[PDB]
Amino acid sequence: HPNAATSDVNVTIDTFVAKLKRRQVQGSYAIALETLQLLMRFISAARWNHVNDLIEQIRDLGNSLEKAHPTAFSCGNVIRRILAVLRDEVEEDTMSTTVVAEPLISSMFNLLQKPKTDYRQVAIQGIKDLIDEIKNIDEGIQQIAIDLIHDHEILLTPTPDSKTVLKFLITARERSNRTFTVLVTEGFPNNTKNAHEFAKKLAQHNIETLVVPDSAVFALMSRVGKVIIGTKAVFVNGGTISSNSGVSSVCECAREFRTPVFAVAGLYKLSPLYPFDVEKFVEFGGSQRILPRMDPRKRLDTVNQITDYVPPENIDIYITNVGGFNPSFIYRIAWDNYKQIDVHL
Amino acid sequence: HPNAATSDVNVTIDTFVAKLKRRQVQGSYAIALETLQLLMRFISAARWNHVNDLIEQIRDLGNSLEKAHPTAFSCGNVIRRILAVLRDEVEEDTMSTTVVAEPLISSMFNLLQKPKTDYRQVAIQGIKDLIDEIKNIDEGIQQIAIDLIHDHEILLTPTPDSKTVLKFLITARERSNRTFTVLVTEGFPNNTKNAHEFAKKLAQHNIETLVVPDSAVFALMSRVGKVIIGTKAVFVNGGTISSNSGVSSVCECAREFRTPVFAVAGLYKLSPLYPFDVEKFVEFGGSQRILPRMDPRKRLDTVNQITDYVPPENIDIYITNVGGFNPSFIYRIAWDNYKQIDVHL
Repeated sequence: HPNAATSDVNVTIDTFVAKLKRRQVQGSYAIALETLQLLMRFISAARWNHVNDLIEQIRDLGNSLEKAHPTAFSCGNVIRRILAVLRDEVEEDTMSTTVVAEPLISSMFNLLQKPKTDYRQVAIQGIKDLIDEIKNIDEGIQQIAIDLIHDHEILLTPTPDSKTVLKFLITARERSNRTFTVLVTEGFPNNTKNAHEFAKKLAQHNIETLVVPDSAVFALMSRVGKVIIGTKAVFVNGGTISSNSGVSSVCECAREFRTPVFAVAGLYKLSPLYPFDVEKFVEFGGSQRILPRMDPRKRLDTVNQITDYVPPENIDIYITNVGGFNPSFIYRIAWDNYKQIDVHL
Repeated sequence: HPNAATSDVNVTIDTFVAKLKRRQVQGSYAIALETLQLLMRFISAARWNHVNDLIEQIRDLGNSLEKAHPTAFSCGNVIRRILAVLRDEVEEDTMSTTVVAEPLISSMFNLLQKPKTDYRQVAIQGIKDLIDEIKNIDEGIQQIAIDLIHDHEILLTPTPDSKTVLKFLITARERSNRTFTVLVTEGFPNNTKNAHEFAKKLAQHNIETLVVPDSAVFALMSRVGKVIIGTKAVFVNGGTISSNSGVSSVCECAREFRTPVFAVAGLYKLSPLYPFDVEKFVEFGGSQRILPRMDPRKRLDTVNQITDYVPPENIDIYITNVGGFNPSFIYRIAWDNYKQIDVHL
């Protein structure tokens, strides 16, 4: 469905679109929040009574948003989650309206073989619940995460940008008995300032900080104990897209030297879409913040990328609010929140 | 060739044989010394008249010695070295007697194409030189050896039976600026007491000592920095015979984790003969030490071995008195000490 009725009924959709396209909005969490707000707006003002049609409309809306920005996934994910929440409720309702037990939580053969209420209030509650979840992830992570960090171990931290990862680190550091040394990679094109900020924050807490160039991975890796990455998007097979610059090579190095690789993950950040090719999913970066002047650029060709995709062969741990999970197992987790039908919208 | 010619001229051969058989002589160095002494005795007493015949006799004697004891490699090696020493002198002499171009020190095409003096004194001197070489090995290692180990690094030590390895460790430990943690694997049926002794020595030296059982190698492997072998005999392609029990598995583990594997022995232990079979050269221990009783132990056939063989693929460094060498290079060193015809006797 095109934007014809969805302009005067709900106002800020255009603004959201603008934020998405021209990068006015910063941080995936913020984007998610915005999406939630939009959904709430859609719910409160508009009236439907018919449910399947509404669901279809919602799906269409999600799809359009996805098509608008091919590298922002959190927005999509949240919508998908909401749809999933709706669907189960709808299914429950149908059974009451009309008036079989499964071996596990879900059946396989049921896809092939033929199978006024306070619903609005429930829907409203759902959004609130989602918001709450988004707010408090660290409270669920803390009692699972601080179990594996030991004394006299050096920790390498690629991609330092997220407010969650920092918080996690700080919680660990609060326990002064647990000794750890932090190596911080700069990240040439985009991460630099952020990395510096992170370092400053560490200093403020009184944690031992070491500033690392992007080339110096091989020389330190023999001394590196555990590697913790702050990812933006999590996928089906295990692989992740991390928040810009120098992740793949580092992972490869880790694999070579046999190093345990931790990752800060989220259930709303987890995506049920599969990454088949490196050519499509990887977002490339600007040459403006590399070399000034454009007359030498006539012959020379600068190659640079923002967000970097990782193969599932390297990472081993995914610390969430529920717990730590294997990359060769995270699909199950996704399925416990998302459906196979709601993948291709 | 029998011992019909040598009865009143040389008698000590029998004694040497006795020492070999019932293990009255202990430590390869001692064996080497004995061999040297025997050679000296042979030289001082016997008559020659001819040189080629004498050489042949020497070869025969060597063969006999080998037949008497195969696990005594040092004995063989020393003899070979002596032969090589003789040979060059003989070659030199021939050139004067008769009265040549070469790209390097030795040529391959010289084998394909058709080619009284005071040599006794030279031969005597050779023995002395060999003795001198045997005397000090550690002094020619320590200048290279105390350059590899660094601060806050962890060492793992299989085979503490060798006298050289301990000395090497001690020399490293002497330095006030250098600090390292030592993990020691025991070796149950052959190395236990020796291992304990080593540990005690380490304690005395005032270093942080960690006594580790043979099962607890895997758990500490994430912290292991370097691997050192207490080998007894070196060979052509790189493979080495180690001084009894608990070496192979550890080496394999190191290879798996890509941990650097060092080896310290010496060039007198180095042999120009190939270890084609593990079963032929490696000798087995005793069943009595493992388990008591005899009548039920007829049913319980126990397998236990003294010496251990490690493939050249795992080991990378062979630091000797001359300098640091590789398994891909050590063959040339052997050639520089033992001649082409002297390999087969």
